[PDB]
Formats: sequence, structure tokens, C-alpha cells
Amino acid sequence: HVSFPSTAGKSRVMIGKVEPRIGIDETVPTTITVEDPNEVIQVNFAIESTNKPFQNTLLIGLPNKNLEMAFEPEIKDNGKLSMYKYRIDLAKLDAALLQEASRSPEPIKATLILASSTAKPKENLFREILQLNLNFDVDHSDSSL
Amino acid sequence: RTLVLYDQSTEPLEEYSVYLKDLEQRNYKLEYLDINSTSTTVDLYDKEQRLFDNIIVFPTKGGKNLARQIPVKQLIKFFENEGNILCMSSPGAVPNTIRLFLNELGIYPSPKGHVIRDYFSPSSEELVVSSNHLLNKYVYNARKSEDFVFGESSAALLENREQIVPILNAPRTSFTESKGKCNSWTSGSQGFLVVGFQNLNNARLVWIGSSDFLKNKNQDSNQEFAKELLKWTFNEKSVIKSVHA
Amino acid sequence: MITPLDVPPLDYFDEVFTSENWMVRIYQLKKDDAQGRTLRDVGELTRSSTKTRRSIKRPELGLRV
Ligand SMILES: *[C@@H]1O[C@H](CO)[C@@H](O)[C@H](O)[C@H]1NC(C)=O
Repeated sequence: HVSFPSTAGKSRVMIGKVEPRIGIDETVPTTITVEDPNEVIQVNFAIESTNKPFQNTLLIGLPNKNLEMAFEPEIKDNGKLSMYKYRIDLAKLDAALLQEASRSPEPIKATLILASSTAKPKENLFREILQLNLNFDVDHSDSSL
Repeated sequence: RTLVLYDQSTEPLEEYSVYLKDLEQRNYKLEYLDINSTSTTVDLYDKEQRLFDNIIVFPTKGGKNLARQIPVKQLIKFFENEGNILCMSSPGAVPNTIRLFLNELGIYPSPKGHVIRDYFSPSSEELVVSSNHLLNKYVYNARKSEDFVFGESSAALLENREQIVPILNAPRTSFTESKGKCNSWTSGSQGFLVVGFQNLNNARLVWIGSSDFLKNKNQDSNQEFAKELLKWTFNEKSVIKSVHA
Repeated sequence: MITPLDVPPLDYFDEVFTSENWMVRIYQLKKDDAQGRTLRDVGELTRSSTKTRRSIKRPELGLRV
């Protein structure tokens, strides 16, 4: 049952410009990237191919700063294709992640991992889907981060 | 000086001889206690004077033998008086006395049955971790790329205190796999393998989340890191003195 | 009337002096914990009678910087 991925990125303000801007390590990559203009749920679609998705996790953070969050999906099995949905709340994000992103110009990035123990090497998926460029100037001046 | 505590049931003392010998090689008065078949209890203090400078708790399964020799309150009283500690909690050998002492110091190690699994492994047999995950030059700065053999291991969730000194990171892909249906204890690079602590009194603790890191089998892969780690733990590597302000 | 349960414990200050007729009372600020934990937690540790911990449950602590 192959998988269809949707990253429903619920927002709070001027979200950003999700985009696979630069060529990266393309190990079993996403077949295509797409977006939609809806306001409440600006869902992003991408029908990538896993080999076995025992590990199915979306990391929305800054890899270099080691600040990342792990978002599990929601699986709906029609019986022919399985639909994965990861819902991200911009409001409910770690205070340190918001502060670090705002203080220094860089894009929050989302990496997808689909893998299994029984999978052959190089058949697992670890690739960066998008790089949100946040714009809302709403950050607290002082916090314990 | 140094006090070594070990259980002959879980792991014999010999498997960790090399590094102990190196300690002997640098004038370390090691005193060895076994907790498997001993009834007498070591007294860390004699009339408000600590009888040891350091302590090493080799891998032991949780029991009432540990809760009798080093109860949590005695560990915290030793640590406040500048004693240095070196813990080790493998999955399947996580004492409740260590786990609780370290939950008081901010470090939340994973409990038994939670084993870290990485699928993008160099060698599938055991969890090898590269040297790019080192997070502190002062504790140890790798001049060249090294792959540390960690065996089966656990992870630690860290609070945001000024005292916690993270030293090594789990692989970014890696996650904990509980036998039960509980969610993963740590999810990604927020689970730490090696961890350190330094009091406001400058006393130092270090937690290693594997039992195979310090074994003789992995000596070649993990000798430089291990020796610098032990030198740091015992206030022998990066101590600073302010003079004549 | 003041009863022994009307007065909660002081976890941040020590009594060092109390005059003869209890008219002047002098307390001293206690130095913060070496392990960097709130003094209320040290208190609730030194008071709570020893008993088995409720369970091992993943702490909700946030993101390490
Ligand atoms: C101590 O020794 C063994 C470890 O070799 C341990 O399994 C046992 O419970 C203890 N007692 C005896 C008599 O071996």
C-alpha cells in the first residue's frame, strides 16, 4: 500500500514560502511537491515513495542548531493507497525554535523520514521537504531560551 | 580515593580493566566493592569527612543491594561535598537509584526496555555513532573522524539548566523502540548518549548510556574518547583558577 | 487561635535567632541549590515520606537548546 503525503501546515500569521529551493541528497526522493491556496489549512501535497514506513516522522526545525521537533502522522488506509497527514500548528511551537528563527535569518526546514529495519540499504527515505521562511515579527524580547 | 562498585551478575569487572589500569597507572587508589554477594555496607563518610574523592558505578541491575550502599540522599550529600560520579545505565540494566538520582539532577534517562534503534546505521549489528555528534570541545575535541561503538544503549531527556553539559548526541534519524506501545521516549537528536553535570561547587558527574562503551572489546574504537571523558569527570582536564582580581 | 497546620513550611529561609520573649525574629537567606533546582523541590523532597514513585512517565520538559 503505497503512501500519499500531505503536510497540513495550519498557521497563525504571514507563514512563509515553502519550497525545495536547492537540489539536495535525492535518496528515493519525493516524486513532486505541490501547494494549495486555502487559508485555514494551507495543505501541501507530495506523493513520494517509501519502501517500508515503519518509521514515519517529520522533523520541523533547524538541523544545524540541533533544534528539531518530531511530528507523527495520521494514516488512513483506503486499501489501495494510504494517506498520511501531518498537521503543524505554527502557534504551538517551541519558544526556543521561534526565537532562534526570528533572531537570525534562516528558514525552518522540514525533513521526512520513512524507514524500516527490514528495508534494503538506500531504500529508506530521509529528505528535506520544504524550507519555510517565517515573517511574523511576533517574538518575546526576554524568555528562558 | 576512587571507589568502584560492580555487580558480578550483570557484567564482570574484568571486561572493564584497561581503563581501570590506566587509572592505576596515574596514582588512583582504587577500592573495589562488589554488590552481588556482599552484606557489609561501605560508609562514604566517617564523622563528616568523605572517605573518597570519586566513585564509579559500573552496570548493575536494579535491586535492594544498591539502595543500601548508595541511597539517593547519600549520593546528593557526596555530590554537594565535591565528590565526582560516573554512572552507566544500559537498557535492561537501569537501576532505580541512579535513575532517581539523575532525575533530581535534570537528566531523565530512558527506563528499561527502551533501546535506541537507528536504521541508517554504518554497521547494522550494533549502534555505532560517528564523531560529528560531539558537542563540547572542552570535554573532548576529535582531531579526526571516529566511529564510537555504543552497543545497545539508552537516551536521556535534558532540561534547560546551566549545569548540564551535553557531550554526545544520538543520530538524527535514530529513535527509541519500546517493547510496549508507549510512545518513543526520545525522538531524534534530543536524546543524548553521554551527558555531564557540574555543580556550583565544581563537582562533576558523567552519565554514559551504554554498557559496551567502556568494555575491553571496543578498546580500539573508544580509547581516546573514554580516557578524555574520565579525565574530565575527575577534575583533571579543564579546571580553571582566577588569581589576583 | 493558631494551630500547627495553619502555618506552612518555609523552604527558602532559615531561622537563626529568636529573642527571649519571641519579639524579634531573625531569618537568613539560604544559598541556592548547587544542583540548580528550586528550593521548593528540595523541601518537598526532604518532607515527603519515602514511598514508591507513582510510575515512570515521560517528562513534559520542552526542547533543549
Ligand atoms: C554472586 O555470584 C554470582 C555471579 O557469578 C551471582 O549470580 C550470584 O547470585 C551470587 N552468589 C553466588 C553464590 O554465586
